[PDB]
Amino acid sequence: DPRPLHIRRQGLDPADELLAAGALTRVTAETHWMATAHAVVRQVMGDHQQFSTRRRWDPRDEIGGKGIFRPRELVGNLMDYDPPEHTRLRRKLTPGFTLRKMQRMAPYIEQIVNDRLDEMERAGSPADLIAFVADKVPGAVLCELVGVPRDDRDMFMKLCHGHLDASLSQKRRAALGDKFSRYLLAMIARERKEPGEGMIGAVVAEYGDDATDEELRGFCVQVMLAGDDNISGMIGLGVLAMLRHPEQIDAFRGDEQSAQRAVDELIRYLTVPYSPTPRIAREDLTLAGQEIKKGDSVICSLPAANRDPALAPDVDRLDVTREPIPHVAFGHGVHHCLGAALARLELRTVFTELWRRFPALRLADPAQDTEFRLTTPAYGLTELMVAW
Ligand code: HEM
Repeated sequence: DPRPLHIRRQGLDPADELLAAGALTRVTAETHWMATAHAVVRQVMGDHQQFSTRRRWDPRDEIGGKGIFRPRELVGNLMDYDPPEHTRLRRKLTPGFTLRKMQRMAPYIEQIVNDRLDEMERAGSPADLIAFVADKVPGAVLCELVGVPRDDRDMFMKLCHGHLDASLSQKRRAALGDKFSRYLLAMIARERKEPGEGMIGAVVAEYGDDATDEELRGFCVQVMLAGDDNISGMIGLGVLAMLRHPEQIDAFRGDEQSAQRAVDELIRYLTVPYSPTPRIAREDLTLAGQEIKKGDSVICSLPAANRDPALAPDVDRLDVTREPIPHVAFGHGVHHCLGAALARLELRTVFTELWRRFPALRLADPAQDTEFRLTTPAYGLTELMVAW
């Protein structure tokens, strides 16, 4: 198998050979170190003093390229920086993700979720949950967060992705980029004139001109690219995982805390991101017994780390009622997922509304093959036929 070891999955789990890899070992056509132990991953990611994030990195680089990011060194990209610089940028974008801001988004996320569910219900059982829900809700949620008018969301999605879609002609990508920046600049101007509750309005309300247009543009794109695939992947695999353990669906038929715990567990169990941004040792050091030399690259396997046998004797099982396990699916350290609360809220809303609307949800065909999404930076499904 030519595909990198950290990219291999078996069903909803990490490949056996990935799970069998040592805590920290070398892998290969550049070569890097690979961290699979929970403690090691936490050490590498939490110590920004010795492991800086590899500036200008693409979560794809393989067979595909169809619909993937294009950095070009984008200012305002939290990932391309480290403290104290990172701390400055982060603090600047934080106003849009406060928990109070997230609580207020709850009602809107529900509205969006129900609107997609309405379209699926109208199509009749059986239907593809991925086409109707998983692939639609994330982007709409992000548009709502950013402050994009409801009627411009479809257009905005096309312009955002399009101006970064390599598979497109240069004439097209450039036309889409022109319109994109133009639209973005006009949105930014309106937010500075009269700040709204959106991400941009929150930032400009707090820091005014200190937040330049370039920064805001950078923030928007970065956020648009960071919160889509991860979520669509979680919705699809998440529903599949729950349908395979139907008794655990009761965690979504009760209080909020119970739904929250289920979501956290699903996020740990499925760990859609294969790995975070590569970490580069800023000096020579000895980790997990290995001799790391300045300039060495370290790839962290979040899925393997979240299956570390040290975490629990049944860490390999899905158990929404288990004693919560501090997973690393959102990362660890100063770069910890800025949209983690939103992701948890969004995913809790989807699952709760889903099973409330379709109590008898099930796979259209018990023996149907699973259509895994293998061409994206995050694991997921391309299709999932369900009946109710
Ligand atoms: C279940 C879904 C999600 C997962 C599993 C996830 C996971 C991650 C991981 C592992 C990192 C850290 C990367 C690193 O340290 O190199 C990260 C960073 C980040 N995520 Fe997410 N993410 C999710 C959803 C979202 C959403 C919905 C948004 C946006 C609303 C988002 C915004 C970000 C941003 C901006 C960062 C960078 C923070 C920084 O560098 O300081 N993510 N995410």
